[PDB]
Amino acid sequence: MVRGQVFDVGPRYTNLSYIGEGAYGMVCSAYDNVNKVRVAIKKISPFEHQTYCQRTLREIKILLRFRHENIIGINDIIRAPTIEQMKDVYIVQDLMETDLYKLLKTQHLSNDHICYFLYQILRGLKYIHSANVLHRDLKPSNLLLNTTCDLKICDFGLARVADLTEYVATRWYRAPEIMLNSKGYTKSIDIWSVGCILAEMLSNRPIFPGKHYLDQLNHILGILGSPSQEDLNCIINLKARNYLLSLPHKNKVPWNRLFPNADSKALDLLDKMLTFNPHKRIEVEQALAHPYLEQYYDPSDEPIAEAPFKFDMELDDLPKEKLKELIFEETARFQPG
Ligand SMILES: c1nc(NC2CCCCC2)c2nc[nH]c2n1
Repeated sequence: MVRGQVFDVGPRYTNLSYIGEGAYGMVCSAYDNVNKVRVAIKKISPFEHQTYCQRTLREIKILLRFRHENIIGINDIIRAPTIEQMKDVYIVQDLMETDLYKLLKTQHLSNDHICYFLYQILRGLKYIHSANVLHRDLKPSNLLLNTTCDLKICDFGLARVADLTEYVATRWYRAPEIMLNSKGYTKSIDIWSVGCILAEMLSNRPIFPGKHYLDQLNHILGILGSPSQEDLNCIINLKARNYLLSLPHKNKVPWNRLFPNADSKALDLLDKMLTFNPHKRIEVEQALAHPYLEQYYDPSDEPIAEAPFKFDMELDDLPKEKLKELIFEETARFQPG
């Protein structure tokens, strides 16, 4: 009953209004008759793809487990009373006003706003990393804003514990290690993404907007300069590594030439986030303690996870039928009664 597609969430949730498409599929706002407020509802239909089931379970378990101001929560989950009838899962979340993507398309951000948004992203990410989780897909459209400039990190479908080749909407925020298909990357890939986001807040345009695969790397090299053999220390394809090492030498472009109006402390931190070498890259607590964020940094007011997150049984090996059973179990607490 919206865009010709089924959206069965009533009677508690009424007055459906189309917002847009996932990621997972249709997203609507709806009136919550119990809580007298409008909410957001994501419809997910994953049970025919093994990887969609992984994404959905991951999403649900992680968001249900996390509790943090800067991370979206899950209010409610709708699905059929029997597992046989369960074809769709509806995830209810607080309605946010916008995301960083749309904001950056229309608005210029004061230095104070850039600084505070950055703080909130890193504050939330500090919690994430403290649960031994990598988000793996940080980008402006996954950063939601409310009316009072409160920022929440969203979409943990691609998140894994810190111990692909699939389609994603954009790769402009992936670390070089990810682009080069390395097998053994760390929390530092998330820091890279945040740096890309920082650059975009400073200029209102993506810093590394590649048109295609190899072009993405050329954009990176064209600004950071040629990487050293030491910078390329990840387990990566030999031929890819050789190709990269043989490209025309690029000199590092100074930050103040790309961002001639940016706070000089912001550019210093930016420099630390966008380092080619992952081991050289700044960590989340170090980034938080950078002079740029000094007016917000407060380790007594930056919660970490009660315990490192652990999928007690691994997910990528389960047949999609078993994943559906786990999804059924994880959502049963939201059923009446
Ligand atoms: C996706 N979109 C939303 N709202 C839109 C509204 C239009 C501007 C962009 C954000 C959401 N609110 C809570 N979770 C959401 N997931």
